[PDB]
Amino acid sequence: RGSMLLPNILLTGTPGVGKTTLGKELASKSGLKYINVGDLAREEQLYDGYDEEYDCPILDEDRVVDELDNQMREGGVIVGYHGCDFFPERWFHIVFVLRTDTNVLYERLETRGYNEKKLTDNIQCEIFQVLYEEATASYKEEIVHQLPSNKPEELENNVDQILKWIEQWIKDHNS
Ligand SMILES: Nc1ncnc2c1ncn2[C@@H]1O[C@H](COP(=O)(O)OP(=O)(O)O)[C@@H](O)[C@H]1O
Repeated sequence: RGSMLLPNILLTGTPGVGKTTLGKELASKSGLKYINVGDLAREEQLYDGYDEEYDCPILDEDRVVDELDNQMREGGVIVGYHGCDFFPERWFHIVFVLRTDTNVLYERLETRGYNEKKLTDNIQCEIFQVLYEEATASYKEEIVHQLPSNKPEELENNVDQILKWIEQWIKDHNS
């Protein structure tokens, strides 16, 4: 019922940690909408510049924000991306940074067929905790949380914890 106020959630962390697997499952089991920012920019061609080095077009951050702004004002969206400093702070009610042990994350990305230089850049992003610090610099510390994401059983505990959070938030914000 388009009579209920619904929350917005950010899922962030290094490529490989489990963001899209977790977001699709939360969407199926809550009725909220999951948007993968990478897939959105491909579908709507939201790019400015090309990367010869990595062989890929470069994300246009301001056109991403314009494209999503009205949907975000209406509520009930889960957003997934490997960055977060350029999103409006007002968009999110809670932020989760997914974390994966370096040994486990290395094997996930190798099987996806990343080359040597791509492997190294992402493994260093995780061991230096880059996305965790970006989140704490951009949102209030009490709404930012780290989630372990190394095995099926952790995926299952994350789904259960976030589904319960969503049910309690809806009760508190529809008196
Ligand atoms: N908790 C988990 N346990 C084991 N494998 C996982 C877990 N979460 C995700 N994966 C797997 O890791 C790989 C990358 O997950 P994905 O959703 O594509 O990462 P991201 O969206 O952050 O780049 C996929 O093969 C997926 O099945």
